[PDB]
Amino acid sequence: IALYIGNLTWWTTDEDLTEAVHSLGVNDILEIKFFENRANGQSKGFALVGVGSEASSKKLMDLLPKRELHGQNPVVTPVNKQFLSQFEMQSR
Amino acid sequence: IALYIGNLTWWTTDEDLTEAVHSLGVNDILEIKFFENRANGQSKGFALVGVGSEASSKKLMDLLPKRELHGQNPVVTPVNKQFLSQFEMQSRK
Amino acid sequence: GNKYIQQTKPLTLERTINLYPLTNYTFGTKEPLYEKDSSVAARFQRMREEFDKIGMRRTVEGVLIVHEHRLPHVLLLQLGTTFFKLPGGELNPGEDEVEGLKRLMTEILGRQDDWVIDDCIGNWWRPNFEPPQYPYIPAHITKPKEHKKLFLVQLQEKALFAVPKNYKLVAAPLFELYDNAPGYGPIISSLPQLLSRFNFIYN
Amino acid sequence: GNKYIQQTKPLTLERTINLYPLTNYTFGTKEPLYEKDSSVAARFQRMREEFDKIGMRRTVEGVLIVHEHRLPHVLLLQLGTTFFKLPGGELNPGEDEVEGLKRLMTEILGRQDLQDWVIDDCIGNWWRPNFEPPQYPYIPAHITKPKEHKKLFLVQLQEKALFAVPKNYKLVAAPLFELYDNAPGYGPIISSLPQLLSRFNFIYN
RNA sequence: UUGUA
RNA sequence: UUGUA
Repeated sequence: IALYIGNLTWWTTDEDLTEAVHSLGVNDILEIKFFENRANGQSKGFALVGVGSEASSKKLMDLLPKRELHGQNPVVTPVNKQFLSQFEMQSR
Repeated sequence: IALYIGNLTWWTTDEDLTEAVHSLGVNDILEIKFFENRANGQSKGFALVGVGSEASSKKLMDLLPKRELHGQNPVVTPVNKQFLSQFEMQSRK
Repeated sequence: GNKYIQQTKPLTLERTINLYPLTNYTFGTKEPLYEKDSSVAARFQRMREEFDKIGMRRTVEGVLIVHEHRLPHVLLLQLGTTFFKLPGGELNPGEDEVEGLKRLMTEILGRQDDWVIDDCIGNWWRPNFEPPQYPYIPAHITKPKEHKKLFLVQLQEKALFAVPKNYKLVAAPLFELYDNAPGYGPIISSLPQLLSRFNFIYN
Repeated sequence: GNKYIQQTKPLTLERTINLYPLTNYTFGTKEPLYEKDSSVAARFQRMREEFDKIGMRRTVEGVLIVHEHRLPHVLLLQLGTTFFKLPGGELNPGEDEVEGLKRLMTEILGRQDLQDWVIDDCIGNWWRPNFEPPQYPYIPAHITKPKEHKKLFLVQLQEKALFAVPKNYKLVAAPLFELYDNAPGYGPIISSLPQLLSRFNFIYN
């Protein structure tokens, strides 16, 4: 079970993100992996998240995007090669 | 009125190079412009060099080889884009 | 149980430096400063010339760092949207390096209304009257034209910076410079690595 | 008139360092030292595992400098034909950084017959944000738990000393212009050493 | 993407 | 070949 989170600052961190979901109250995070410029390791502004529950996935899908991380709305979509492209189009 | 000078080590300063020249009777040096990799700045083994006197040129040609700068015999040659093509091919060593 | 007291570490082994939020620092405009040299072939002409009577040109630059989002930022000077230089300049013959820098800095970033510098971070030498600069003197070169020397300028908790009209004072985050010589020159872009050794604090 | 003695400077402001000819140093062999991991994917796996029991990897490397023709050369270990590393390795948990490099250097170049290393300069820090090759001289904003941290220490040599080398490793003296803007050749770290050493004031004995 | 002995 | 408001 996995997702895509995006539209967050390049200083939005795995740690202080987990706090966000912990606020919705999930705690399911298995692992998170940010996408970033290899050139300088700078975050692109979106991460592939890993989760273990399905009901929470709903909550994330459902509710997260109506919250502010650093002034941003977590554009959460599921893992798909056609979503991804918009997330990097974002970079540009 | 210039020559090329090669078979030089990459550690042949401009100073020691000139040390040898005055030691041939030639006291009218010009430029002594070294060729060198632009990426790392390493000497390219050779250096353009001009001269006011134009017979001292012969001097170098004849006398500089059979002299040893850092245990290597120089190679005084006239200037030429074929020598260029020559030295350059050597740099890949 | 009882802990023993941590021994002191030589500054050469762990240099601890204090950083502050970029927002503690602000600029005001000032009388614009042009450059001793104007066109490109100028500086070199002057260089060649100067060297002949002055000898080698000694240059210094100061590396004022600020911090935001746990990321050291370097204060650079821009004009056209493509040129960024460190604060600093040429020394006057015989001038002390550090005092020297202080002078040029205040000269270029004043407080009509101070500078702390205890670290040398780099060195680059200009082997000929050409563009190329290298962080070392190649073996065939015995007398190099210019000698740049870079220092870490510690900053006060906060301050004001007068800024010649013609300059915008930007604050590059490290990753912006990293591997980015085509953007910021070989000196500037290697500031991240040059800075990595410092144990920074983000106040 | 009589010469005035330029006093020593604050070390932070000027570091003078002594370099001796490569000749001063003699190098014999020793039973080969195959690495702990093997394949590329092999060592990352090990990393993942370990990070979970111990945590972030702590690596230390020593930069031994000699010189030739008034030009500093860094001793680089070399496996095979195109891989170089700096003598160094993984610290054991809790280990004092320096003590650990000493243990490692000795492990990796020790003379059969109790030598001593001089390490009092950290010259760089590199971080691996995730579990792949990417390493940067700084910790990115988003990263809160780096996977591996590498600390670099200039290692001073004495006027002369003897070393031993694994029969598998070859030992080369890389001159700086050989490494500079040569990331493809030697990687980022090693290839930026010329920069990271430029700050030192070297003496060629 | 300095990585396979 | 970070350069010309």
